[PDB]
Amino acid sequence: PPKKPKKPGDNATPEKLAAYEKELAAYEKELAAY
Repeated sequence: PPKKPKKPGDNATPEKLAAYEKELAAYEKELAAY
């Protein structure tokens, strides 16, 4: 099963938000594939 990325709170900078978006998209892609 694909990894679920930890939803970032206030302690997050735009780069980690973008990273989260990539990992979240990846999560959706891999979950779709599964």
